[PDB]
Amino acid sequence: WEGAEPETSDLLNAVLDSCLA
Amino acid sequence: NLNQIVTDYLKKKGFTRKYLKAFLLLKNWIDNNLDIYKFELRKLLWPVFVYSYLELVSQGYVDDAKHLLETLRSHFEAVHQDQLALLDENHTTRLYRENKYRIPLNQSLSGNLFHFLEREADNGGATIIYILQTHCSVETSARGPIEPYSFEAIYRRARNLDLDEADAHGVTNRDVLDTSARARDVVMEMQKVRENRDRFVIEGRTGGIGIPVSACMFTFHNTLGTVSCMDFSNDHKLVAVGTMDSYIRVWSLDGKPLKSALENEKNLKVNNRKLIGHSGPVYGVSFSDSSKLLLSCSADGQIRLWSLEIWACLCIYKAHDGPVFRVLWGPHGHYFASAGWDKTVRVFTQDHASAVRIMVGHDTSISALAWHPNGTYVFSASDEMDKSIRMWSVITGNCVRIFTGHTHYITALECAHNGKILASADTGGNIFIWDIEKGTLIKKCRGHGKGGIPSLSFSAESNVLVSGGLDCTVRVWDIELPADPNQITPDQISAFATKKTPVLKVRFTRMNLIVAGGCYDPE
Amino acid sequence: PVFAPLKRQYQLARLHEQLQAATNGGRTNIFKVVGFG
Amino acid sequence: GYESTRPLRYGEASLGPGQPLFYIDDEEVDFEKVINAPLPKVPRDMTFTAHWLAVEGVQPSIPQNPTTAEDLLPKG
Amino acid sequence: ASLREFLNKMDDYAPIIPDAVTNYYMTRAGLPPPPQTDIRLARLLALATQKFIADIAADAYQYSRIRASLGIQRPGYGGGGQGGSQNRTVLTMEDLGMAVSEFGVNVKRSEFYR
Amino acid sequence: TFDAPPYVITPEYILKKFAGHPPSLIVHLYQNHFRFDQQEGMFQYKSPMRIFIEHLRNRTVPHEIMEYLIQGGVPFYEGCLIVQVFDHRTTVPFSIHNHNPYITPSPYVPYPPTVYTVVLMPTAQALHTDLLLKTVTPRDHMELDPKNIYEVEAKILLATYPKLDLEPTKNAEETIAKLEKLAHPEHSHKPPEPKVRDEALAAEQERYMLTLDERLSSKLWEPRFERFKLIENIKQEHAEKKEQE
Amino acid sequence: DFAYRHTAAVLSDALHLSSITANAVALAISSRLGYQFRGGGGGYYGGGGGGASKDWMLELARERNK
Repeated sequence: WEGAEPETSDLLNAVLDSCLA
Repeated sequence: NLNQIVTDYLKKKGFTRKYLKAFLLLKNWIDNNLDIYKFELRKLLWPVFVYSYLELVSQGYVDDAKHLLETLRSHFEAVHQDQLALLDENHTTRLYRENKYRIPLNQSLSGNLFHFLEREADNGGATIIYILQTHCSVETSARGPIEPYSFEAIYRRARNLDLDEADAHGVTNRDVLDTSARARDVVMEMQKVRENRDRFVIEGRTGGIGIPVSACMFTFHNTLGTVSCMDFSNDHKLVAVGTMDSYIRVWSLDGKPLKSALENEKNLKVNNRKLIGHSGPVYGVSFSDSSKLLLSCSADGQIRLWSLEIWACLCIYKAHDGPVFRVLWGPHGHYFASAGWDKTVRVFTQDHASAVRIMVGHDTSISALAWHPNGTYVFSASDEMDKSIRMWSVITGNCVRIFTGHTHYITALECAHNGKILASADTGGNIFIWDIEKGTLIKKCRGHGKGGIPSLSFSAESNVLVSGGLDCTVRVWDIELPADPNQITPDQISAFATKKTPVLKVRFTRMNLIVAGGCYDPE
Repeated sequence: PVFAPLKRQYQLARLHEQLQAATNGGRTNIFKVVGFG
Repeated sequence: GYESTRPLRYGEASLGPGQPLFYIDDEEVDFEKVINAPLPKVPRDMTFTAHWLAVEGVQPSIPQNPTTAEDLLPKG
Repeated sequence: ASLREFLNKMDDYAPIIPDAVTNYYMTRAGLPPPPQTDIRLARLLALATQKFIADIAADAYQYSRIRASLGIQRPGYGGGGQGGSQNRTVLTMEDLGMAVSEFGVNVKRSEFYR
Repeated sequence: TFDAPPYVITPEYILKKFAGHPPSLIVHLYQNHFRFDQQEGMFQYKSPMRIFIEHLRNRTVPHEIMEYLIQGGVPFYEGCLIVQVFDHRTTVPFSIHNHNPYITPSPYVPYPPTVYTVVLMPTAQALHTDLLLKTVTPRDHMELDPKNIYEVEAKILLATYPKLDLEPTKNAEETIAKLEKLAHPEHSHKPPEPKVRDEALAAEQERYMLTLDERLSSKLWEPRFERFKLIENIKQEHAEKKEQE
Repeated sequence: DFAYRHTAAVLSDALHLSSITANAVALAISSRLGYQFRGGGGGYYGGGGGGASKDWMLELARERNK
């Protein structure tokens, strides 16, 4: 798998938060 | 076929194929024996206390050592004032550490003490065992017990004998046995005692009949059919009953006066009191884990917390929408649960005014409740179309088990002490026994009449069950029948009949004895 | 009758309408996956 | 008005053959009789007792237990 | 008027409702008896009850009197026997129902049960 | 018999166990809209489909589109969903003087992504929705008679939670320790927070200048191509009917 | 007496609504069901115990149990 969740969770959460606004 | 549906669903879901406690325990054990032994037994109190205090001081927990010193000072203030004042490093501590305490004792007393300590190894006896081994040495002797007027002391005083090595070494027997009036192998003795004790266990059951039990009955008169609930305290000292007139009444089961912490009520003479404040019929009551707190619920939709020290309310909980039918403390008394008309189960803690967990899933009103002995699960049952039992997790708030099979209104629920069995009764006279882990019915008991079985109770070892019904009977059942040596089910040990008194409560004491309660109606 | 908040009903109706528009009445499967990612 | 302690009695009217009608019996009374009437008897206060329902599985024959004259034993 | 003076004068305004009834219904409603609750408060509550009942009674009498002198009783107020004696005013179900209808109560019954 | 999930399900365990299998869903994120792999249209972040993004943020199975997911045959891995997320997110309009190779010049101007893998855990609402859908799905006739719902749910629960903690404690400290040990990440959040509540001349000039404009005045826009799809459907039906004749 | 009173109320409502048909009676009952009789022994998706929907209660439970 690429971009496994346990290590990149914070970045994905930040981008999702920016998207939701 | 349900199996096909479940298999299809699972496949479609990707399922692959410290020291103070020990001292108090020792003191409590000591005062329980005969007065003969106590004289020699009291000699162990001081060495244990001093060595525990010194160990706590050395380990760096000076706070704990100070707490121990202040807590127990009153006990020894009349004997060792100077030593206690010194304890408030000097050569005294060095001398104590270098020389191990010497305490004389008898062989039979030593055996009894070792057996008692082994029996409670994990409860706190290990600390005393270690202290005695390390900082103490016992010089066992074959003489009789030493007392101011026993055979040994009288003989020694009269015949003008001499002290022994044990008697040689601030209370000393020399002041008593003088005219002015061996060692030990602990550790080895412990394994040795364990080996001897392991030989006397019972590991079977064949033939015979059930256990005989006694029963005591409490009857209430002139009630006029206004009593709705009943409950005994955990130690069987108080009884509380709720009525349809919205009040509650507590009695002393022995007739002794009740006491109030209020100074204005100093030494008042009354053996029954009233708790007022509900505006509707009271349906449930529960004594807390002596009991100082009480819970109650009524048809007005409220839960009230009362104080048994000042006899007044403290807080009101307002989470329900409609009547509340049952309320129960947790197995240890900080959490409690409730359930009523609005088809929901709520779990509270006494520190918060709002329910911490809410449990959805039932389709009709709740009619029974029960806690798990470990305090992390709850049981509930519904009526009418949805006659099922559910097991909820307090950590997540989800359902983990469902039990189906009942065809009548469910009246009582009970969980065994071992934590692996569950019992339930309905208005058809049936009693079901469930396996919690497998969610499977084990067996059914029959013999009770129609009407309802308000209460159930399990023996201390979870091998006997007692029930009370509205048909004026108390019955005893055997969970597992004895192995054969080669309308009523054959596992009913006994059955008693009351004189026109429906039974509302049964309770198992520590012994093979129970206490029941009910209301007498001449008609 | 059964009672529930109006907001939930309106939101569900809007979502169902949007999904029906997107999937063209179920004739198109927009959730299909090709390959192994 | 349904919590009264008075007995409930029904009259019987006859509208015709096989068509009876029933009505509540109610007679006018004077205020003197109601106001001057004595009060019912006060029952005694609530209390509780104790006794032994069974000793070692056997029921003693004491006044507080039912008589042996008058379903408690399997016979299969 | 003041609450303090009224409560002090409560000695002279005791209602006709016996203290036993007051204690019983206070306990039912969730209030301890006069020994733990100032007797003046209980007397005040009983006086309010008496005033309410007297108002209803006056309304019922007014309804009864205007009727006294078509001429058929209204359906839903079944009750009575021969019809009383002499020209005495009789407290009947109809007047009580008419009076309490103004207070939000409904006392409709059936006349014949069949 | 089927292997049962652990007490706490984590992305590591699910991703390791089911490695080498196709992902359940692929989502592409843009500046202001998102879509799936085979989707030709798009979804706006302000549209009703914001629930999917919220679920992705919270790592929860979206029970609200369960029937749509079922229709598409989306795979489940022990009740969870593996989702791949592709991150594409990271002149003078309305003037008649602009130039364009397909237009005359005009005389008034001089002259002419990161990738992620995540796991979504199941909930009780998902099971409720599953049973409800099974209740009203024709196959007896129906796929699940309601009266058997309790037994079916009991068996599913038995399969899901095969082992429990049925060991009694002896005092309050033991219960406290057991409660502390069994804590669950999904049920250990915190209590929420209380709910809370020069250029003017240019704006007024624009508002005045847009007077009596039927459509643009109100605004001072989510196309769906419904008329086009209706036309396509009717044309297909007419052609198919003409095939017979 | 309760049956009598219920019948009278429903009859009056139906008479005010509209000789009266069965549709008028059904409409009167439906209108009356909006503010009372929210109980009974209803089971699966039956409006008993207040009449709340299971999905809303599940949402509230999810919010609390977090």
